[PDB]
Formats: sequence, C-alpha cells, structure tokens
Amino acid sequence: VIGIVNNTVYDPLQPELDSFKE
Amino acid sequence: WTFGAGAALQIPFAMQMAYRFNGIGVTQNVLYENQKLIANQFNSAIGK
Ligand SMILES: *[C@@H]1O[C@H](CO[C@@H]2O[C@@H](C)[C@@H](O)[C@@H](O)[C@@H]2O)[C@@H](O[C@@H]2O[C@H](CO)[C@@H](O[C@@H]3O[C@H](CO[C@H]4O[C@H](CO)[C@@H](O)[C@H](O)[C@@H]4O)[C@@H](O)[C@H](O[C@H]4O[C@H](CO)[C@@H](O)[C@H](O)[C@@H]4O)[C@@H]3O)[C@H](O)[C@H]2NC(C)=O)[C@H](O)[C@H]1NC(C)=O
Ligand SMILES: *[C@@H]1O[C@H](CO)[C@@H](O[C@@H]2O[C@H](CO)[C@@H](O[C@@H]3O[C@H](CO[C@H]4O[C@H](CO)[C@@H](O)[C@H](O)[C@@H]4O)[C@@H](O)[C@H](O[C@H]4O[C@H](CO)[C@@H](O)[C@H](O)[C@@H]4O)[C@@H]3O)[C@H](O)[C@H]2NC(C)=O)[C@H](O)[C@H]1NC(C)=O
Ligand SMILES: *[C@@H]1O[C@H](CO)[C@@H](O[C@@H]2O[C@H](CO)[C@@H](O[C@@H]3O[C@H](CO)[C@@H](O)[C@H](O)[C@@H]3O)[C@H](O)[C@H]2NC(C)=O)[C@H](O)[C@H]1NC(C)=O
Repeated sequence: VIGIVNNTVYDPLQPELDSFKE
Repeated sequence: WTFGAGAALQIPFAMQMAYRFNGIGVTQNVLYENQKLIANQFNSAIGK
C-alpha cells in the first residue's frame, strides 16, 4: 500500500477471551 | 461526485478510485495493491 499509516485494530473478542481466561 | 450533489469536498484521488472499484463490485484492496500499475495503464491510455 502507498500512504498506509500505523495504528492498532482493536479486537472485540479479546476482552471476552481475557475474562474467559480468568 | 460530492461537488455535484452538494458542497465540494476534498478527497485524495486514490481514494476516489477505491470507491469507483467498489462501485463496480471490486474490493478496493485491489486498487491499492496495483495503484502504480493502474496509473501507467491510464497514463498510457490517454496518450494512445
Ligand atoms: C508502521 O509499521 C511498520 C511495522 O513496524 C511497526 O511500526 C514501527 C514504527 C514500530 O513501532 C514497530 O514496533 C511496529 O511493529 C513500521 O516499519 C518498521 O517496523 C519494524 C518493527 O515492527 C521496525 O524496524 C523495521 O524493520 C523492518 C523489517 O525488519 C527487517 O529489515 C530491517 C531492514 O534494515 C532490518 O534492520 C531488521 O533487522 C529486519 O531484518 C525494516 O524493513 C525497517 O526498515 C527501516 O530500518 C532499516 C534498518 O534501520 C533501514 O535500513 C530502513 O531504511 C528503514 O529505515 C525497520 O528496520 C521499525 O520501527 C519500522 N521501520 C521504520 C523505518 O520505522 C513502520 O515504521 C511504521 N510506520 C510507517 C510505515 O510509517
Ligand atoms: C495484468 O495485465 C497487465 C497488462 O498491462 C500486466 O502488466 C503488463 O505486463 C507486461 C508483461 O510484463 C508488461 O510488458 C513489459 O513491460 C516492461 C516495462 O514495465 C514493467 O513491466 C512488467 C510488468 O508487467 C515488469 O515485470 C517489468 O519488470 C517492467 O518493470 C518491459 O520492460 C517488458 O520487457 C520484457 O522483455 C524484455 C525483452 O525480452 C526484457 O528485457 C525485459 O526485462 C522484460 O522482461 C515488457 O514489455 C507491461 O508493461 C505491463 N503493463 C504496464 C503498464 O507496465 C500485468 O502484469 C498483468 N498482471 C497479472 C497478474 O496477470
Ligand atoms: C503527500 O504530499 C506530501 C507533500 O510533502 C508528501 O510528503 C513529501 O513526500 C516526499 C517524497 O516522498 C518526501 O521527500 C523525501 O522524504 C524522505 C522521507 O522524509 C526523505 O528522506 C528524502 O530526503 C525526501 O525529502 C518529503 O520528505 C515529504 N515531505 C513532508 C513529509 O513534509 C507525501 O509523501 C505525499 N504522500 C502520498 C501518499 O502521496
């Protein structure tokens, strides 16, 4: 890609996975 | 097309093309993956 920029894409599943881990 | 339908808006030209491919049922990722190649075809075409 030309002009792409840095950023982080949040994951909706992650918090449930983290809580499920706990 | 925005200027036609209302207030003229700023938009990078590459962004325009992305929509147009999306207009014809083509995922915009194709364009960016081949922006350079597409440009040359367009540039060559206008010359021909
Ligand atoms: C957008 O994301 C890109 C991915 O990296 C993320 O973003 C950077 C800013 C960091 O925050 C990083 O933590 C993130 O994950 C980022 O591109 C480059 O990302 C890496 C780490 O992710 C950083 O080092 C770069 O590595 C790549 C690949 O590594 C191999 O090749 C290099 C080439 O030299 C080797 O040095 C390595 O040991 C590996 O074998 C390199 O392609 C890249 O090249 C730059 O550095 C080299 C060496 O100094 C120079 O010769 C080049 O001219 C480049 O300056 C890096 O070495 C690094 O943070 C980041 N590169 C740069 C220049 O910042 C990108 O920067 C982010 N921002 C954008 C795209 O605007
Ligand atoms: C989808 O359709 C398009 C049609 O345009 C293809 O792009 C064209 O592909 C042809 C064949 O490669 C290109 O014709 C060549 O152009 C070269 C100059 O520009 C680049 O062209 C190719 C990209 O296609 C690059 O790989 C190449 O390295 C160049 O950077 C010429 O140099 C070529 O000459 C060849 O033969 C001579 C003599 O044998 C060798 O010395 C050369 O090294 C080279 O091997 C050739 O004329 C054409 O230019 C491309 N279009 C445009 C605008 O550039 C896509 O490839 C195609 N994609 C898929 C997946 O099918
Ligand atoms: C969008 O327009 C801006 C107009 O400035 C472009 O920024 C400029 O782009 C040129 C060519 O890439 C840069 O020149 C080179 O930059 C590198 C990296 O900094 C440097 O090492 C070289 O010596 C040379 O100066 C120029 O710096 C840059 N100017 C800025 C950031 O102020 C931009 O590239 C354009 N982006 C797209 C997708 O078209």
